[PDB]
Amino acid sequence: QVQLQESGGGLVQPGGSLRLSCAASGFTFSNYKMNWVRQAPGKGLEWVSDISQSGASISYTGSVKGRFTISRDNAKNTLYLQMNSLKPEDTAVYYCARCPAPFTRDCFDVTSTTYAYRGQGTQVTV
Amino acid sequence: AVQILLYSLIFLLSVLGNTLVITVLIRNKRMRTVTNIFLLSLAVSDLMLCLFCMPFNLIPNLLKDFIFGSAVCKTTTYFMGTSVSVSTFNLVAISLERYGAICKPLQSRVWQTKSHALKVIAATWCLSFTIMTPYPIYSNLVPFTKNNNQTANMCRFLLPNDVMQQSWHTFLLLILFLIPGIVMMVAYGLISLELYQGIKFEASAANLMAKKRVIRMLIVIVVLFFLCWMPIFSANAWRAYDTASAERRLSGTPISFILLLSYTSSCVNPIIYCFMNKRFRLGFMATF
Amino acid sequence: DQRNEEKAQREANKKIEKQLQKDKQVYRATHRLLLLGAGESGKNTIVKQMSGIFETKFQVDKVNFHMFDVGAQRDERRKWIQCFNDVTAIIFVVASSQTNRLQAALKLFDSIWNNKWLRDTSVILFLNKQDLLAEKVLAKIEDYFPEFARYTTPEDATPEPGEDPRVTRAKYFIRDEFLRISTASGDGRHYCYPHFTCAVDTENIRRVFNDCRDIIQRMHLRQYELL
Amino acid sequence: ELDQLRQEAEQLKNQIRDARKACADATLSQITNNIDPVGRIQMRTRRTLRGHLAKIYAMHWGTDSRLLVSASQDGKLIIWDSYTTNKVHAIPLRSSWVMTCAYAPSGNYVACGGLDNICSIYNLKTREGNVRVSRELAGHTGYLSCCRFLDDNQIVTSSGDTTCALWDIETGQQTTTFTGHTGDVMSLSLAPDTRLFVSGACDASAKLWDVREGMCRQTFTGHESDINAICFFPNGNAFATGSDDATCRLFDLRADQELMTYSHDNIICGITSVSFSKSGRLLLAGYDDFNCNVWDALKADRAGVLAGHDNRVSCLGVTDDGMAVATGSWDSFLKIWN
Amino acid sequence: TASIAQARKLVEQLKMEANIDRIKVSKAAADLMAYCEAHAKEDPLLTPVPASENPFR
Ligand SMILES: COc1cc(-c2nc(NC(=O)c3cc4cc(C)cc(C)c4n3CC(=O)O)sc2CCC2CCCCC2)c(OC)cc1Cl
Repeated sequence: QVQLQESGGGLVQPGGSLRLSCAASGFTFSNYKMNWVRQAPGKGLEWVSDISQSGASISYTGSVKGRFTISRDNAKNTLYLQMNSLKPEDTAVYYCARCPAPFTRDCFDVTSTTYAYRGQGTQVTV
Repeated sequence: AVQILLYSLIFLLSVLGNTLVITVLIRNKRMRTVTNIFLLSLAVSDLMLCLFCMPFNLIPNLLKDFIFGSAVCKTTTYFMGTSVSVSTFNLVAISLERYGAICKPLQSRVWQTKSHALKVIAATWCLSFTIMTPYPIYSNLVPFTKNNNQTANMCRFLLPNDVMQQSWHTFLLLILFLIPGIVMMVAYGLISLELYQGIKFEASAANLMAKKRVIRMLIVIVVLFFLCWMPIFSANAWRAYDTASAERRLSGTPISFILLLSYTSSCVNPIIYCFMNKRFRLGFMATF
Repeated sequence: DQRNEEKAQREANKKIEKQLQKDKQVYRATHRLLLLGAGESGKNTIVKQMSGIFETKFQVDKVNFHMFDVGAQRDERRKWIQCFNDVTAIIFVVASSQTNRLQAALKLFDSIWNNKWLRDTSVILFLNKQDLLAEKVLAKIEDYFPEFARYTTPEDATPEPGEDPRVTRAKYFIRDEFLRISTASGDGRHYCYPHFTCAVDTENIRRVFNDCRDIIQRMHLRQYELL
Repeated sequence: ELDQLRQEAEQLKNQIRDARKACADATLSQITNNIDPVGRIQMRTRRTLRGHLAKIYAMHWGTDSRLLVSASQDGKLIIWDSYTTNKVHAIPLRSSWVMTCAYAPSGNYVACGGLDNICSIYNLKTREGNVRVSRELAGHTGYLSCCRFLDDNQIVTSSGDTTCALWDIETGQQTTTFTGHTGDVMSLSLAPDTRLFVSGACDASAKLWDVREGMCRQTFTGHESDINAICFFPNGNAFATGSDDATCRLFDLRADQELMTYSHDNIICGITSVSFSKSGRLLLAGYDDFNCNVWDALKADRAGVLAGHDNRVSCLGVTDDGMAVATGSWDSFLKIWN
Repeated sequence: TASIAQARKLVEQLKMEANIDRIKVSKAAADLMAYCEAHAKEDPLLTPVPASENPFR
């Protein structure tokens, strides 16, 4: 059984910061890509950040550039999101989604209703 | 003085080239596209030239000594004539399919099928065997070529008692060289124009480079058709009209060179049309 | 006497093969198009003006096109998308500017493009509802895509005379965000054919025919490539 | 109250993990280890079945152990004589997007379906010589990934709706619906007693389904990703599964544990199909690299390789008498290996 | 707690699976092996069939 467990959420005031992370278990993933997914209250799920298995960042949604950063450590099986100065618009549930297959470039659909639960999740309120 | 070594080399290269194309296109399957129907037919008419033109024509011409029965003389020539007409017509058919496939994509998909390609092949071979029929005229002449009053028994195609020698060679010129020369030239000129307009507009580096390579080969094919076959069609028509002037000049610039250049078309056809093609990695699969 | 059964089987095989050869001739003359796209992208206006799988048939210049429309297995969607790799093209419909629908469309586009089984399939891209973009923009991109603040149109842009420059830069910005994905991979094995449209006419929609002509020509040329 | 239920589920998951660890007094690899190897296994293509214009999505052997039915993208099912290579039937489909097919054990009819969300049953015993649809089964909303026949006019189907169902092909009705998967159900395999069925799904799990009860008896885990194919071990108490994590696993239904894994450092290809030989000693698996491998099911080694497909292997099948292995592919040819 | 509608099914299904009487692997593994040896002689892909007895050869 594959598991991803999120921690580090909570209430922060505008301008403050959080460090969210997931501990991965039940798998070897040094062969897989990782994705941060966010769900605002009243909305569907949106993609936020994408890191390759090599540790190189690939991308961020434009709305978080310069504010959020990601990293991973394949030695401890962990995934991290550093959330710097935050605004009320960043209030959401954060999830650690992962891609469906090893050794690939494609990755979908990490934001779907029934996929995106992987790594479910924690509430961050700004 | 060593031209015989050149003649045996060309023979071996031509035979192996066509033998492998014929073998691969059957042995490996996973092909039999309309394109392969024509390439196989072309490789087959090339062996007929390879295996007849050398031993029963180009070599006897070096020797001025031909040893044969009269039926050998007569049969072999209608064969060689057939092979010239067939390889010419197969090259035209190939150029027309390339035109359709590139200049009219979506529409060639409707008319271009195996039931079409085989009507064309059957018509090409059946027609060639009905226009080379005057070859059962060629016979045994006996000029003196040796030191002990011996004759050569050389064969010659002579149309008796008439101007028909001119009508015949003029006919083959216009309906075997000039017309198919032009049809290939136009079909390829149109493909090159379209690919060219596209490459200039677009300028995927990989695609721009692939288009340049295709255009260069379309040009090479037209040039070699004209370079290999024109000299012989012209040499025959010339003498047909002025025998004394022709024979005087043509032995001065030996006809053996001219005849060998058209012979080599049986060497080159399989290289341009099959061995340099990316897909003829299937040849490896078939023999290795 | 069992030979009588062998004769019967051979005759049955002959009738079957004749029908299959007739069908082969039809199959190769028919083009297959997948209609795929972002939610609320106007998939319906592309098909109107141009239970599982819906099929619309079109004819343009005596060539037959079958397009597979929208519904059924719509959202999951990674296991059925593979059924459509053997198509002439994927027609991907995205509307040009709730959630960040454009970023979602860009991620969906990349998921076609870099999928190992869709690596050889070309995409016809319609950036729809350009009139929606025009009103929203002249009255919105930079809220989701901050890079837009510094974007200018290319010298190769062909704006409609009289069109508001803020809209023309918005249109080309969006187009370029899709193209920068396309230009990153394949090395020319597949192509993207972007167009700007609206639910107004079929002149731009008919470009599917012209794009199919280019897609098929490129495929045919592969048989003539050199070692 | 939701928080209490979440805690109860986690506590129960641990009770199950401990119950399973309690049985871990051996691995198959410590039981089999002194057993002679199968040695090198080689096969050759004996027959090639040509005629499809498009990729093969599914294939199935009949019970007379001579006929094959295959399904492809160009809109047809073809019923083949595996000995003579002749076509017996060719059946046009209403919709070409066919993902699965099945041959009835009685030989009287054929099932198929796909993105149309309909399982269509064709009657082969036709007085006109014309094979016609006798019935259509609809009520599914997702694609049909798999269907298998039962006697007494019943068919078991699975779909992209995450569910499976038992249908009565008399009325076109479902009688039993099986739920509990969260991902698409990719495959079905019927137990030899056809009272238990196993369902594989895109949530990296497999479930053992009690057919008469309409419920899940046991859930198996172990794969990292989606399961694409499942087959039962011939003697009823184990099933082999293949997935997108490029490995195969052997599961023990009595121990409720994976028993063995099959993998190699040079395989990063997904598994599209698995099947067993009659003794259960040779495990066959089709891959994304257009090879099919033969595994020594007790020693987990590679007994041999079946090469010769030019595209993705889409499906394997072994005839009931054990004489031959058929392999379907995306290169449109169906080959029979011996 | 709308989601409790499904959380309840997770708990009930796990509770039922938690009551399975499980068999030790050493024994189950040995039985699996015994099947394979007992029927090895009957399997043509493991023990090849002479051409005269093989419909495909
Ligand atoms: C065009 O199409 C065909 C052509 C010929 C044909 N024609 C020849 N010409 C002379 O040999 C000649 C012409 C000539 C003219 C002048 C002014 C002077 C001299 C010394 C001349 N010679 C030398 C000589 O006669 O000794 S060779 C030949 C064999 C055919 C092979 C074709 C491939 C390449 C090798 C030859 C034919 O086989 C008979 C069948 C066909 Cl269909």
